[PDB]
Amino acid sequence: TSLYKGVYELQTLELNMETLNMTMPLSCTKNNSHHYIMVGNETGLELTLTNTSIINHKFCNLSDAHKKNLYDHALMSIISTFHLSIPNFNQYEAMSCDFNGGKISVQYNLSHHCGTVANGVLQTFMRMAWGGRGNWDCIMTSYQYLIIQNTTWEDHCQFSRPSPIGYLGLLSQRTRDIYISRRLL
Amino acid sequence: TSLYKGVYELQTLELNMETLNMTMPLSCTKNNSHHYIMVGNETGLELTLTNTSIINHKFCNLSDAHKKNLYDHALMSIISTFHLSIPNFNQYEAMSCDFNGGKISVQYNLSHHCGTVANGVLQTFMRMAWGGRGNWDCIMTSYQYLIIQNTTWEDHCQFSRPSPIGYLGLLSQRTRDIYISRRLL
Amino acid sequence: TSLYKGVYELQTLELNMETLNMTMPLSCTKNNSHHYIMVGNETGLELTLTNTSIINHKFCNLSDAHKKNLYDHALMSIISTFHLSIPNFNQYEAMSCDFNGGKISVQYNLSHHCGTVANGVLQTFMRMAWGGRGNWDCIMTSYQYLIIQNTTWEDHCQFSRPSPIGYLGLLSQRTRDIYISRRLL
Amino acid sequence: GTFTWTLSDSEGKDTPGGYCLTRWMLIEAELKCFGNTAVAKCNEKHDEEFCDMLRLFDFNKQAIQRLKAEAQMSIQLINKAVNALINDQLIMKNHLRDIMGIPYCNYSKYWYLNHTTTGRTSLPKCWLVSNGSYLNETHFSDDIEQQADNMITEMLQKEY
Amino acid sequence: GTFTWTLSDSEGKDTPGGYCLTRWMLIEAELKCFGNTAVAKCNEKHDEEFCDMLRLFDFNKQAIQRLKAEAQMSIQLINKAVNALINDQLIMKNHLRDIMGIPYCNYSKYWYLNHTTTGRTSLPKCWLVSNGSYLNETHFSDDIEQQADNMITEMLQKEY
Amino acid sequence: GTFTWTLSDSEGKDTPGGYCLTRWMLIEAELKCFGNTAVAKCNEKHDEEFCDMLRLFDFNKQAIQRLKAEAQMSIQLINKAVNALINDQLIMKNHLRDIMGIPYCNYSKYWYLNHTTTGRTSLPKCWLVSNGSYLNETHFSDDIEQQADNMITEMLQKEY
Ligand SMILES: O=C(O)[C@H]1O[C@@H](O[C@@H]2[C@@H](O)[C@@H](O[C@@H]3[C@@H](O)[C@H](O[C@@H]4[C@@H](O)[C@@H](O[C@@H]5[C@@H](O)[C@H](O[C@@H]6[C@@H](O)[C@@H](O[C@@H]7[C@@H](O)[C@H](O[C@@H]8[C@@H](O)[C@@H](O[C@@H]9[C@@H](O)[C@H](O[C@@H]%10[C@@H](O)[C@@H](O[C@@H]%11[C@@H](O)[C@H](O[C@@H]%12[C@@H](O)[C@@H](O)OC[C@H]%12O)O[C@H](C(=O)O)[C@H]%11O)OC[C@H]%10O)O[C@H](C(=O)O)[C@H]9O)OC[C@H]8O)O[C@H](C(=O)O)[C@H]7O)OC[C@H]6O)O[C@H](C(=O)O)[C@H]5O)OC[C@H]4O)O[C@H](C(=O)O)[C@H]3O)OC[C@H]2O)[C@H](O)[C@@H](O[C@H]2OC[C@@H](O)[C@H](O)[C@H]2O)[C@@H]1O
Ligand SMILES: *[C@@H]1O[C@H](CO)[C@@H](O[C@@H]2O[C@H](CO)[C@@H](O)[C@H](O)[C@H]2NC(C)=O)[C@H](O)[C@H]1NC(C)=O
Ligand SMILES: *[C@@H]1O[C@H](CO)[C@@H](O[C@@H]2O[C@H](CO)[C@@H](O)[C@H](O)[C@H]2NC(C)=O)[C@H](O)[C@H]1NC(C)=O
Ligand SMILES: *[C@@H]1O[C@H](CO)[C@@H](O[C@@H]2O[C@H](CO)[C@@H](O)[C@H](O)[C@H]2NC(C)=O)[C@H](O)[C@H]1NC(C)=O
Ligand SMILES: *[C@@H]1O[C@H](CO)[C@@H](O[C@@H]2O[C@H](CO)[C@@H](O)[C@H](O)[C@H]2NC(C)=O)[C@H](O)[C@H]1NC(C)=O
Ligand SMILES: *[C@@H]1O[C@H](CO)[C@@H](O[C@@H]2O[C@H](CO)[C@@H](O)[C@H](O)[C@H]2NC(C)=O)[C@H](O)[C@H]1NC(C)=O
Ligand SMILES: *[C@@H]1O[C@H](CO)[C@@H](O[C@@H]2O[C@H](CO)[C@@H](O)[C@H](O)[C@H]2NC(C)=O)[C@H](O)[C@H]1NC(C)=O
Ligand SMILES: *[C@@H]1O[C@H](CO)[C@@H](O[C@@H]2O[C@H](CO)[C@@H](O)[C@H](O)[C@H]2NC(C)=O)[C@H](O)[C@H]1NC(C)=O
Ligand SMILES: *[C@@H]1O[C@H](CO)[C@@H](O[C@@H]2O[C@H](CO)[C@@H](O)[C@H](O)[C@H]2NC(C)=O)[C@H](O)[C@H]1NC(C)=O
Ligand SMILES: *[C@@H]1O[C@H](CO)[C@@H](O[C@@H]2O[C@H](CO)[C@@H](O)[C@H](O)[C@H]2NC(C)=O)[C@H](O)[C@H]1NC(C)=O
Ligand SMILES: *[C@@H]1O[C@H](CO)[C@@H](O)[C@H](O)[C@H]1NC(C)=O
Ligand SMILES: *[C@@H]1O[C@H](CO)[C@@H](O)[C@H](O)[C@H]1NC(C)=O
Ligand SMILES: *[C@@H]1O[C@H](CO)[C@@H](O)[C@H](O)[C@H]1NC(C)=O
Ligand SMILES: *[C@@H]1O[C@H](CO)[C@@H](O)[C@H](O)[C@H]1NC(C)=O
Ligand SMILES: *[C@@H]1O[C@H](CO)[C@@H](O)[C@H](O)[C@H]1NC(C)=O
Ligand SMILES: *[C@@H]1O[C@H](CO)[C@@H](O)[C@H](O)[C@H]1NC(C)=O
Ligand SMILES: *[C@@H]1O[C@H](CO)[C@@H](O)[C@H](O)[C@H]1NC(C)=O
Ligand SMILES: *[C@@H]1O[C@H](CO)[C@@H](O)[C@H](O)[C@H]1NC(C)=O
Ligand SMILES: *[C@@H]1O[C@H](CO)[C@@H](O)[C@H](O)[C@H]1NC(C)=O
Ligand SMILES: *[C@@H]1O[C@H](CO)[C@@H](O)[C@H](O)[C@H]1NC(C)=O
Ligand SMILES: *[C@@H]1O[C@H](CO)[C@@H](O)[C@H](O)[C@H]1NC(C)=O
Ligand SMILES: *[C@@H]1O[C@H](CO)[C@@H](O)[C@H](O)[C@H]1NC(C)=O
Repeated sequence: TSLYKGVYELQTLELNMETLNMTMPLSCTKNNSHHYIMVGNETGLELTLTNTSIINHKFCNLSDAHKKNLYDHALMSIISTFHLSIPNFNQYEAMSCDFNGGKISVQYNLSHHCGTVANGVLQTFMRMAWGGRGNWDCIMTSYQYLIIQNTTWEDHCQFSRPSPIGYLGLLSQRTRDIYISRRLL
Repeated sequence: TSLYKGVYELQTLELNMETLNMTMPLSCTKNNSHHYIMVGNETGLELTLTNTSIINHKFCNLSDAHKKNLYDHALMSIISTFHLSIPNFNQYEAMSCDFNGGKISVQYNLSHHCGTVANGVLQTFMRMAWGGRGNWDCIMTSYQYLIIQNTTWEDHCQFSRPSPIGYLGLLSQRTRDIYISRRLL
Repeated sequence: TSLYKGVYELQTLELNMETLNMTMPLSCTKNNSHHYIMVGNETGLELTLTNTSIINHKFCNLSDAHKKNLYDHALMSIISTFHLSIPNFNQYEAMSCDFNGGKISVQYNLSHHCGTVANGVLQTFMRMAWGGRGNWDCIMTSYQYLIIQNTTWEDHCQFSRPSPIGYLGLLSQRTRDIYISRRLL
Repeated sequence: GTFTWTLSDSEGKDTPGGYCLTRWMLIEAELKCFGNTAVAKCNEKHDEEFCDMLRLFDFNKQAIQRLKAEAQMSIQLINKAVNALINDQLIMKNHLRDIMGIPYCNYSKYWYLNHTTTGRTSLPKCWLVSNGSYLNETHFSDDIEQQADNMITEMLQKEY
Repeated sequence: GTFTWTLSDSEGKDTPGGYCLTRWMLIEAELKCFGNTAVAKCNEKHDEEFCDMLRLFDFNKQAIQRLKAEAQMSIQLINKAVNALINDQLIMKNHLRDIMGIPYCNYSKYWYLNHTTTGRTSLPKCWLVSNGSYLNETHFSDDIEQQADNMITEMLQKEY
Repeated sequence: GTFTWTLSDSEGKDTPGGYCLTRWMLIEAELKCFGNTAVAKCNEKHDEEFCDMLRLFDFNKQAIQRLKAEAQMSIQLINKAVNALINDQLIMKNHLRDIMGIPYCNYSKYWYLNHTTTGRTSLPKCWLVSNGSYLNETHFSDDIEQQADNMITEMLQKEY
C-alpha cells in the first residue's frame, strides 16, 4: 500500500482508548454538535450546542453542592477544570448550574465585535472536545446556548474517537487566565 | 565489605541535612506518630496523630491572622502549601485553626467506604513527612484526629533523618487538585 | 576591535524589541524612577516611584470592573499577573485601585526591620522592569508610594531598552507565593 | 518540571525492555511489540506524542494490576501523575497549530515505519488531520522520508 | 513541561532551516542569517536565552502573517504559548543572579563569535550587565575563550 | 520549565569544577570530593535525586555567604528557586512508587561506587527503602552491576 524507501511501510495505529475508561475521562462526539465526556463505564456528560435553554435561573449553587456531598467527585472535578480554563472569564451572568440530587447541569449563554465570554467559552470547548465565521482568535457560532449534563454510557459518538487528551490539556491551563476579584484572595 | 567487579566499592553517603537549616525546612519524625517540620534553628511544628482534640471550634481565622501580622511568615507559608496540596478537598467542617499571638495550630478531623477527606489528608501527610488497612489509593488510620502546632527546636526525631524533600515536593502539587467554589474566583 | 583567537570576532546584537509590539508587552524606563510597560502601539502604563499619592481611598473595585467590561483586557491581565506574583502578600490595606471609564490606576503604599509588603512589592517591581540600602533579600527605598496608570505610547524610555522578558518571567511565579484566606477557596 | 515516570517491565520475549501493546490496546490489529529503543527514545524528548500515550497506557496498567478498581474512578492518581507521564505543552503546540490552520495532531491515529524484515519500528508519530479530514499520504511524504533518513542514520550510528 | 514550538521555515537562501533575522529585528544592523545548527542547538538546551528570543520572534511572525492584527492585542496566544516558546525558569536564574550581585543577563544585547571567513556563528548569549552598566569585554574574556573552544570542538566533532 | 541553576565554584584542589561536600554535609564521614563529571552529568538528566540535593546544598551555601542570615528565615529564595534547583516531578515519581508498594527513594541515604584506586565516583543514587526498612544489598545487586557497567562504558567512551 504505502511503501517508503524499499522496505519501510506506513503501518498505522488506531489506539482503542476505551482501555483507559477505568482511570481517565474520554472525549468523543456524535454529530459535530453533541460532544461527550465519559468517565468510567457508568457516567458521562452531554455537551450540546443548541438554541434551547434547559435552565432559566442565573445561579450556580456550588457551596450548596459541596455541603451535601451527594454528587460524583469525578464529574465535579471535570467541570471545575473546565471552568478554571476559561480565558479571561469576567461575566458571571452567563453561567447557570443545577446540582439537585447529584445531577450535573451547566448551561452557558453565548450572547454577544469580539472580546466576549462566548469567544473564550468556545475556545475552551474546542480545548476539551477537539471537534469543530470567526477570525483573529475570535470565534462565533449561530448556537445561542450550550448545555452540559449528566447521562449514562453508550457508544453514541460515531463522529469522533474517544480520547483523554482534551481533559489532560485542559488541566494545564486551569487558573492561568483568571481575573482578580478580591485583594486578599 | 561491599565490593563489586574488582575495584568498585559500595561506599554510601548519609547527607547531614541540618546544614540546610538556614534556608529550607526539614522533616523528621520520632515514633511514627510524632512527625516534625523544623524551619531555622528556632521554630518548628508538631504533627501528631492522636485521638485527643486540642481544638473544639470549627473556625480558621486566616484573614484575622493576616490583618494582625504578628506570626512567622515561614510557618504560614508552610501550612499554606500543606492546605493547597490536599487532593479534592471539599469538606471544610473538618479543619480547625488557632493563630492567637502568632501560635500556629491546625487540627484535622479524620472521621469517615472511601472518598473521604481523611484519605486525601493522610495522602498529603505522607507527601510531606514520608513516614509510614487501606488499599486502592485509599488509606485509613485508627487515629481520629491530627494536630499541627508550634514548638521550639530540639533533636527529638530519632526515627527519621531530617530532609527537605517533603516540602519541596508538596510545593509542586499546590492548587493542582482544587475545586471551584465561585465562578469568578 | 574585539578579535579572539585569530578570526573570531565579538560582533554584538541589539535586538529591536519594538518588532514584538503586536503580540507582547515591552518594558522600558526613562529616568530610573519612571518605568513603563507598552502593549500594542496605542496603550501603555506608568510605573512611578514617588512621594505623592493620586489615590486617597483604600478600595480595589475589581468585580465592578468585570461587571462593566469597558476596559482593555490586556492591561487587566498585566496587572493581574503583577498582583499574583507579589511574594507572601498579606496586607490588603496598602493597595488602592481606580478603574472608572476603563482607566487603569493602581497605587501602592510602601510604608514600613523587614518582612514588609514593601519588600515583596519592590521585589516584583524589579521582577518586571529589571531597572534598578537593603540587604539579606530585603530592599528599602525612600519613595513612599508607587503609581501604575494608563497612558498613550511614545518613545519616552531613553534609559532602558524595551523588552518583554519581565512580563514573561512574572507569568511564571503568579499564585506561587499566595496565602490561604479561605478553607474551600 | 518534566516527566519522570519509567516504563514498567513488559512481558514480551522479543522486546524485554520495550512496551509491547496487547490486543486490547490496538483497534482490530491484534498485538504488536515495539522494542526498547523506540520507547526509550523520549527519555529526553519532549516533542513526541505516542510515547506519552504509551506512558499513559503503562500507568493505567500499573494502577489496575497493583491497586483495586472498586468500580468508582480515582481521578487522584491521574491528576497527580499527569505531569509525570506526559509533556504539558505539546498539547498546547498542537492546539496552536489547529487554531492557525496548519495540520495538527489527531492523537488517535499514529503512523510508523515498520521494518518488514527485522521488525524494528520508529517511534510512531501523529497522523496529521486538517480541514476535518486526514491528510493524504502524499501531502506529508516529505516527513515520511525524513523519518526514514532519521531511522537509517540512528541505526547505523548506534550499531557502530 | 518544556518548550515544544518549532522554528518556521525561513526565506534565507544561505540558511534553509535556520532562523534569519531581518532588517527590522536588529537595531541599525541590517540583516544577518544564523544557520540551522545554532538555532537547533537548544532543542535540548534549557539554559540559552537568545534562541528563546528568536522563538518569540518566529511566533510573532507566524501570528502576524497567518492571523489578522485587527489593531487590538490578543494576549491569549502569548499567554498560552509562553511555556511552549521559552524556558520558564531561566528568567528566574537571571533574577537570582541579579539579586545576589553577580552579573546578570540584560536580555537586550547578545554577543556571538562571528566566523569571518565562513560566516558561521555560535548561538548568541547574553552580554552580562552589572552595577548599572555593561561588563567590560576584559571581565568575561574567559567566557569568550570558553565559547571559542566549544565552537571549535563541536564543529570538528560534527564534521568527522 | 526545567532547572537552570549552575554549581558554584568549589574550593577543592583535586576537583576544580565539581561540588565537593565538606565535613558538615556528610554525617560522620569527614569530607569527600566528587568531581566535575558526576555533578555535570545531570545538566540534561531529570531522573537523578542526589545532584538535585547537592544543588540545594550549593544554593544554601550561596545564600549564606553572599547574604545575611539575620536569624530569621527567608523562604522567599527557596520558594522562588525550587523549580530552578531540583526537578519538580521526580518526587512525584517516588511518591507513586511508594503508594504502589515498590521500593521508593528514601532521600536520606545515597549509594555510589567509589573507584578505590583512582577515586572517581558515579553520581550517587537513592538507596531504596521498602516495608519500613532499607532494602538488602542483595535485592538491588542487579542495579549495582547496572551502574558499574554504565560507569565503565561512559569512562571508556569519554576517554577515547
Ligand atoms: O460566584 C461568584 O463568583 C459571584 O457570584 C455573584 O452573585 C452571588 C451569587 O453567586 C450567590 O452567592 C452565594 C453566596 O452567598 C454563598 O456564599 C457562602 C459560601 O461562600 C460558603 O461560605 C462558607 C462559610 O459559610 C463558612 O463559615 C464562615 C466562617 O468561616 C467565618 O468566615 C469569616 C469571614 O466571614 C470573614 O470574611 C471577611 C474577610 O474576608 C475580610 O473582608 C475584607 C473586607 O473587609 C474588605 O472590604 C470589603 C470591600 O471589598 C467592599 O466590597 C465592595 C463592594 O461593596 C462593591 O460594590 C459596590 C456597591 O456597594 C455600590 O456602590 O455599587 C458599586 C459596587 O462596586 O464592589 C467592590 C468590588 O467590585 O469588589 C467591593 O470591593 O465593601 C465590603 C467590604 O467587606 O475587602 C477585603 C478584600 O477585598 O480582600 C476583604 O478581605 O474582613 C471582613 C470579614 O467579614 O473573615 C473571617 C476571618 O477572619 O478569617 C472569617 O472567620 O464567618 C462566616 C461564616 O459564614 O466558612 C467557609 C470557608 O471558610 O471556606 C465558607 O466557604 O457557604 C455559605 C455561603 O453563604 O455561596 C453560594 C454558593 O456558592 O452556592 C452562593 O449561592 O448569591 C449572592 C450573589 O451576589 C456575586 O455577586 C459575586 O460577588 C462579587 O460582586 C458583588 C461584590 O459585593 C463582591 O465583593 C464580589 O465578590 C461573585 O463573585
Ligand atoms: C472498560 O475497560 C475495561 C478494561 O479495559 C473493560 O473491562 C473488561 O471487559 C471485558 C468485557 O467482557 C471483560 O471480559 C474483562 O474481564 C474486563 N477486564 C477488566 C480488567 O475489567 C470494560 O469492559 C470497559 N467498559 C465497557 C463498558 O466496555
Ligand atoms: C441570554 O442572553 C440574552 C442576551 O444577553 C438574553 O436576552 C435578553 O433577555 C432580556 C430579558 O428578557 C431582554 O431584556 C433582552 O432584550 C434580551 N436581549 C437579547 C439580545 O435577546 C437571554 O435572556 C439570556 N438567556 C437567559 C436564559 O436569560
Ligand atoms: C441556589 O441558592 C439560592 C439562594 O437564594 C436559591 O434560591 C432560593 O430557593 C429557594 C427554594 O425554594 C426559595 O425558597 C428562596 O426564596 C430562594 N431565594 C431567594 C432569595 O429567592 C436557589 O434555589 C438555589 N438553586 C437551586 C437550583 O435550588
Ligand atoms: C544550623 O546550620 C548552621 C550552618 O550549617 C549551623 O551554624 C554553625 O554552627 C556551629 C556550631 O558551633 C558554629 O561553630 C558555626 O560557626 C555555625 N556556622 C554558621 C555559618 O552559622 C547551626 O549550628 C545549625 N543550627 C543548630 C541548632 O545546630
Ligand atoms: C469529628 O467528627 C466526628 C464525626 O463526624 C464528630 O462526632 C460527631 O459529633 C456530633 C456532635 O456531638 C454528634 O452529633 C455525632 O453523632 C458525632 N458522630 C460520630 C461518628 O462520632 C466529632 O464531634 C468531630 N470532632 C469535633 C471536635 O467536632
Ligand atoms: C474567628 O472569627 C470568629 C468570628 O465570629 C470569632 O467568633 C467570635 O469570637 C468572639 C470572641 O470573644 C466572640 O465575642 C463572638 O461572639 C464570636 N462570634 C460569634 C458569631 O459568636 C472567633 O473567636 C475567631 N477565632 C478565634 C480563635 O478567636
Ligand atoms: C509596531 O510594530 C509593527 C511591526 O513590527 C510596525 O508596523 C510597521 O510600521 C511601519 C512604519 O512605517 C510600516 O511601514 C509597516 O508596514 C508596518 N508593518 C506591519 C506589519 O504593520 C509598527 O510601526 C510598530 N509601531 C510603531 C508605533 O512604530
Ligand atoms: C500610607 O501608610 C502610612 C503609614 O502606614 C499612612 O500614614 C498614617 O496615616 C494615618 C492616618 O492619618 C495616621 O494615623 C498614621 O499616624 C500615619 N502613619 C505614618 C507612619 O505616617 C498613610 O496614610 C498611608 N497612605 C494613605 C493614602 O492612606
Ligand atoms: C468601590 O465600591 C465601593 C462600595 O461601597 C464604593 O463606595 C461607594 O461609592 C458610592 C459612590 O457615590 C457612594 O455613594 C457609597 O456611599 C460608597 N459606599 C459606602 C459604603 O460608603 C466605591 O466608590 C467604589 N470605588 C470607586 C472608585 O468608585
Ligand atoms: C465497568 O467495569 C467493571 C470492571 O470490569 C465491571 O465490573 C462493571 O460491570 C462495568 N460496568 C458495567 C455497567 O458493565
Ligand atoms: C439559533 O439561532 C440563530 C440566530 O438566531 C440561527 O442560526 C438559528 O435560529 C439557530 N441556529 C441553528 C444552527 O439552527
Ligand atoms: C481523528 O480521526 C478520526 C477519524 O474518524 C475522527 O473520528 C476523530 O474525531 C479525530 N480526532 C479528533 C480529536 O477529532
Ligand atoms: C541559629 O544559627 C545562627 C547562625 O549560626 C546563630 O547565630 C544562632 O545563635 C542560632 N540559634 C540558636 C538558638 O542557637
Ligand atoms: C483511637 O480510636 C480508635 C477507634 O475509636 C481506636 O483504635 C483507639 O481507641 C484509638 N487509636 C489508637 C491507635 O489508640
Ligand atoms: C530513611 O532511612 C532512615 C533510616 O533510619 C529513616 O530514619 C528515615 O525515616 C528514612 N526516610 C524517610 C523519608 O522515611
Ligand atoms: C499600530 O500598528 C498597526 C499595524 O501596522 C497600524 O495599522 C496602526 O496605525 C498603528 N497605530 C498607530 C497609532 O499608528
Ligand atoms: C520621600 O520621603 C522620604 C522620607 O520621608 C525622603 O527621602 C524624601 O522626602 C522623599 N524621597 C525622595 C527620593 O525625594
Ligand atoms: C540593557 O542595557 C541597556 C543599555 O543602554 C539599558 O538601557 C537597558 O536598561 C538594559 N536592560 C535592562 C533590563 O535593564
Ligand atoms: C486526498 O486524496 C483524495 C483522493 O485520493 C482526494 O479526493 C482529496 O481531495 C485529497 N485531499 C485534499 C485535501 O485535496
Ligand atoms: C570598564 O573599562 C572602563 C574603561 O574602558 C573603565 O572606566 C570602567 O571603570 C571599567 N569597568 C569597571 C567595572 O571597572
Ligand atoms: C535482609 O537481610 C536480613 C539478614 O541480613 C534479613 O533478616 C531480612 O529479612 C532481609 N530483608 C528482607 C526484606 O527479607
